[PDB]
Amino acid sequence: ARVMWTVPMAGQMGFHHRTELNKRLIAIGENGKLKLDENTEIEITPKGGFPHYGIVRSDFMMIAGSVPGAIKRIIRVRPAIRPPKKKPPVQRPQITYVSVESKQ
Amino acid sequence: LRPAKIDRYVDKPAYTRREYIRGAPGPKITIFDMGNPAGDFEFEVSLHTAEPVQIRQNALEAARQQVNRYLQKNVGRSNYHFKIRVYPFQVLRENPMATGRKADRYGNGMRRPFGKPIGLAARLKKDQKILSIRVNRQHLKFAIEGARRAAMKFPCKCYYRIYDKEGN
RNA sequence: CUCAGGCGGGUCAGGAAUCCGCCGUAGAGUGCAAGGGCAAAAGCCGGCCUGACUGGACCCGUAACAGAGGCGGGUCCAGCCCCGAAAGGGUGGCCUAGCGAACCCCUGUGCCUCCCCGGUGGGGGCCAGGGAUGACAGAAAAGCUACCCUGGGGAUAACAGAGUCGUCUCGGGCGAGAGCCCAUAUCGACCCCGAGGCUUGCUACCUCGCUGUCGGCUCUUCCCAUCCUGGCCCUGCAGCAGGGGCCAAGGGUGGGGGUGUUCACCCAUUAAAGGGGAACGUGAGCUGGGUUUAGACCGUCGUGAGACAGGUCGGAUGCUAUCUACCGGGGGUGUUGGCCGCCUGAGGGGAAGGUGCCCCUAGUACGAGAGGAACAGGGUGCCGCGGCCUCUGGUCUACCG
RNA sequence: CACAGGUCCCAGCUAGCCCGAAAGGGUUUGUACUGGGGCCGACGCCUGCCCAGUGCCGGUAUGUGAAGCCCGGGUACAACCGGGUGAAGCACCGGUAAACGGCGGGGGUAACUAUAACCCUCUUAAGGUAGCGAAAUCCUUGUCGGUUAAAUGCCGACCUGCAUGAAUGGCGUAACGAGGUCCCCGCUGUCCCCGGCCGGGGCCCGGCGAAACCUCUGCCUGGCGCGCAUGCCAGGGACC
RNA sequence: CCGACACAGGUGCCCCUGGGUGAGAAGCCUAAGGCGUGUCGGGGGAAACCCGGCCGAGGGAACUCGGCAAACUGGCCCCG
RNA sequence: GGGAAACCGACAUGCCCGCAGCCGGGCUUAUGCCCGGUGAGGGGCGGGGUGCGAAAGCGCCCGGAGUCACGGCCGCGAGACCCGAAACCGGUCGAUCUAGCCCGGGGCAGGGUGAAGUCCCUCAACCGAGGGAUGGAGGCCCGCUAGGGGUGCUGAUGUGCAGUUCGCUCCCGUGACCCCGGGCUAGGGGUGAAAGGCCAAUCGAGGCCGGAGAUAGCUGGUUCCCGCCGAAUCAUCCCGCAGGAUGGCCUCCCCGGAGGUAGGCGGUGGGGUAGAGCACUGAUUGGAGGUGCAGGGGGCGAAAGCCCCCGGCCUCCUGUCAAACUCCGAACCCACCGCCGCCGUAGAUGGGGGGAGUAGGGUGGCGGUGUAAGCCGUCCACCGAGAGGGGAACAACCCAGACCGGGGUUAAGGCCCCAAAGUGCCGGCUAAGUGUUACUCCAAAGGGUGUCCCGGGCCUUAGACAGCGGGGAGGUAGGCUUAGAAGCAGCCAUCCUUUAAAGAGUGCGUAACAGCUCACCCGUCGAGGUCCGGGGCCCCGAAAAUGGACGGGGCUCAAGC
RNA sequence: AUAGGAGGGUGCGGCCCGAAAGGAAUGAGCCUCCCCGAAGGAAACCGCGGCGACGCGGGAGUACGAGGGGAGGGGACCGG
RNA sequence: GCCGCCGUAGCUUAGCUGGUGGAGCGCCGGACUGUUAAUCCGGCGGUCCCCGGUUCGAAUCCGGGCGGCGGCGCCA
Repeated sequence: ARVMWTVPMAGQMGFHHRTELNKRLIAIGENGKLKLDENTEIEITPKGGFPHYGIVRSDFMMIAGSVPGAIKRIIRVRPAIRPPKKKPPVQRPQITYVSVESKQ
Repeated sequence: LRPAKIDRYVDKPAYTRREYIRGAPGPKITIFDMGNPAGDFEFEVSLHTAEPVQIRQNALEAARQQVNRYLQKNVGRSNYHFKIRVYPFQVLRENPMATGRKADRYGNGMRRPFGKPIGLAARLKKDQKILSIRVNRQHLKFAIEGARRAAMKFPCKCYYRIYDKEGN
């Protein structure tokens, strides 16, 4: 003669804290838009910016796959506590080509 | 034959007197004495009942058989004399009921709950001789083993055990 | 006056009835159940006789004690007989079943009475006997109702629960016997003892001023006696594959075809496609097919109305949350005078992970061959789970054509 | 359900049937091609058999059968008692099932294993015929086949039908149906598996403003107890 | 008017030939004519949820008692 | 007064007890007491009246108290403490709803198909054949025309917009169609394409009014207080068991008046249940010895034969045990007496009168049935209708029977904390957190070289208790059975010789000579040893569903047993 | 605004008042001395037992004790 | 599990107060017939289902038992 807490109901979704493991660091550089060397990037930023973000000009990181949050939100990065071991990390992964088209 | 849950008690009364009542059941036991006459031995082992019970006609035949079978095979019927003294007399009663379900009862409370005869039973009190086997001292070890085997099929238990009479 | 039955002699094929003797405390008989009574009798035989008589009581039973009608009986005394020599007995059958009212009618005898009075007819009445109510302390008496209606009842069924546990499930002991020899690898009769509450039944405790039925759907928790998975033991364990047993609920345990179906039957997959409880979980959530309304048909039954857990089509699913429960969100207090920002981590939660396949091992160990593992190191797939929209899909009542 | 069609039945009109307390009345400004009552329910093919039982109808010597009257008896009269006479009615006879209804059982037997075309027997009037049938048949998911990968279905068939059958209509049927059930093609958010959108509510504000119902209340779990508890008892959680 | 209510109900006729449309007293739009009292407003781009309704890849009833709901076809002309 | 009636017609007292009181004696200080007369009232006889009756014997009555009045209790009839329903019936009022019937009117877009009927051409002597037109029928189709209906959504609503609605979808839509106005038929009647439908928010017989305050054994309710006593839920009868009446029982008033006998002892009686058993009635189990006999098998059968033989019928010492058996038979219940006790003259015991209440439950005992729980008897503390204290709580287990207030001490039960009171004492058990739960709370057969402790045997240098070194004979392969059975499928015999010792063999091993090995034995190490059998206690057996719990915590030389 | 439930009874704290109908200034709550005193009833300390827990005798039926009486001080509420 | 009713010659059926026992059918031996069928004489077996009991005797009347026939197995 009670209600359990495990039964589906409405309430908050999102605006929840999440730690997602093991995202590969594609790249580090600074700028963006032009770089004078042609390997390890040639430099980024789509023209027209991005939808819902200002100009990127300062130090940057490009990380693999999904990042938890909204556009314009502060994210913090945590080193991995342990990474895969059946899949080795290999330093400086080879970056064949980078997008230059807008998200729109 | 329903499990024995009424043959284990003596607080249930008497309804023995087969002549008196209309409807009486047959036996299952026919054989009660076996081997040589009991005058050719000296020593007497009994199994003694320590608990009051009613012992079913079915249990009597079963118990005797498993025992007598063992004695016969190993010793031969050229030696030992084995008797189970009791005859069951106590008539046993049943309320009619079986599966039939739904709108049907089966049943029924009264409307004659009074027995049709299931069987017969023998009333065993305290210090009775359920089994008496006669043997020599060569043939001791066989008679004790046989009695152990009896005791399980006894409705309650023994607590006076396998008893050396000695033969007085 | 003494018997059933048995013995010896007799007749007969035997045997009967019949015959003689001996034994013989009751087994005979006494109408008839049963029980009780009884042997110079109540039985047996014979004679006589008709008291199963009239009148009027006491007492008991009926109906203990303890009110109670009808009926029965014992027991007196009076009258009239009977028998017996007499004493003495006879109020029917040795006792205990064979029982019948008010009112009515008929019978029989003697007697009273019928409205001013007598007589006659025909009446009423007192008494007794006989004639029925066996549903038997006596109404004069057929069914249906799902078209129902009412007064009520959980004093009482259906449903669910409780109790119980024949049945049901499971488990234990003993071990007859089979398994190639070998009870116990495995299989296991007879019989015996327990546990559970999961089937059925019993119960009537709760409920009839309604705790809404099943099945399904959807959603969630729990139990292990565990189907897989993990870790193990035995083997009639060569391998691969089984059989049988232990630990173990963390997780998993599906999709379809028929049926209203819980169950069950089948198909193809799968590691495996385990079982049971929660108002036979789940209707102030849905669904409403089935059960058990009111329409109708067929079969059977019934004179008929009308019936059926027989078959069958159709047949409504109400409510705006006061309280509390939880999911989420505010406003403030208490933390000892207040406050802006950053942390700790008592505790609480969890499956964030589950599981399979493939390659290497290896065509190797083992095997006659067929066949065919493992440790270990990789790659992937699905199921569950959480984030994310760039890719690629969806949409996009911005917009444009 | 009506229904067109079919059939049975009744009545010579001063009728039959039916209404009415009565007078009187309906049908009927009607007259057998009428008009009254039932059954069945278009067409097509058909509609076996039974009058034992029930029912209806016609008739009835005989028995029987009331009141009345008659005679006998009784009574000074009367009640009363007895007999004849005794109509419909009953017993009795015949007809009559498109009236209500019924329409059975065992055994034995055929080149060979099967069955029994075959032959016995008896109730109670007759003994299920043309048909149709596992059905708008229990057992039962019969069996076989179609159909589905897979179908307790449907359909076709067999048919021994627990418990079919001919106007209490049988069978079959073109056309027709907001009828019951099954299959196929297209199609498709019913589903795998849900998303986004749109408009009205929801939600807030302003104005307006009820009801159902009301012992009380911050519990949860077990035990107990009318055996299905927030309140008893023991723990635990617990600021509004 | 009647339904207690100024009730989405439902009660007769006549205008049934307005224009466009198109078979049409049909729909939509629109004219004469009438109204904005089918009488409470405003806000949140409005989240969950509920009603009406729009669109869904691939697959094409696997759902469910059941293709229920919904979809599809679509007018007209010709062939057949 | 008796008797149905006819009709008849009685004690203002003959006899005896004795309550109260009076009278007398004795006695105590007194009240008071013990004993003798007298004794109204009262009690018991006799004789009487009458009825039945030959008679007798009863029935009823008999030696003067009632009537009227007032209050109240109680019964019955009435509405009958109050309320409460479905009816029934009588007289009335509706067809503005709705049904059908009739008169007289009206409504219905558009479209399709295409009959009969009629015509013509071409081709054929005719028979006909091919084509086209015209006409226009339908209980006809399509259709969201108006209008009528209402299938699905089991959708929307479901305290509505609405006491029967809405939208989509759907049926009909020239008709057996729809519609208006007038007019007809009325309640066991009408009307019904007939569903028990409809006849004005009311229909398996409308509404209104009256009968009517119907009546119900049935539900609900029934109101100030206090004091005293204080139940039965049983019996018989009953168209009766959900109710009545009448008893038991409860309670109230009155009367008479000396005993009454719940308890215990003895005496005198009653008795067949426990138990027990063969003694009957008499059921049944098993084998000897009689061979007393009725007969189903065999034999020398020369034939029911002379003679034995085998189911068996019944004696005997023996053999199982017997609701409805008994040679017997307790405890125990019960009748009467005496005694003691107790109780009474502040009146008991008994009698009369007024008032009720006729669902039970429940532990235990003894049962009967029933696997059981339950039912139904019986007695039973108790609950009902009785608190308080304790068992955790807990109708009925324990303690206890309760006027108020106070002081005190114990019962039941408990003394580790919660929570008053013991870290009590002696001894022993226990290693399971057994248990810490007489309760409503409490699981078994079987089983453990688990412990602790009682028994009487074997037996100890005539030292196997375990190890350890060596063992392990001959007939004989036992024979049969059978291929083989050679100790070792199985059956049966299971004997005899010789000695450390030797089983016609314990297990393995072959299916079966073999092989490994044992019981066994001298024996080294040089001891206190092996048995068997009772008991207490703890262990296994022992798996369950939202949270598990001895009340909880937690306890382990105890806070346990 | 950290804390438990038939909403209360019984008993006692805090806060609150109370002139009035009550007793009390001819002395309230309160303090102190003395005595009588129902039922009940110790200790210290002494001697002797009991394996111990603890018990007896004496102290001692004393101290104490419900309840009752007198006196005395302080100075305003006490019940409710 | 309930409540009725059977069994009778090898089969099927009459029958019974308790003193009995048949029919049709099959079968067997003769006989017509050429043989045979049909037909036609002659026959026989029955503890009248088992098993108790009462009686002087039970096929018959009661108890029980066994197999076979109908009717209820439900409103709940």
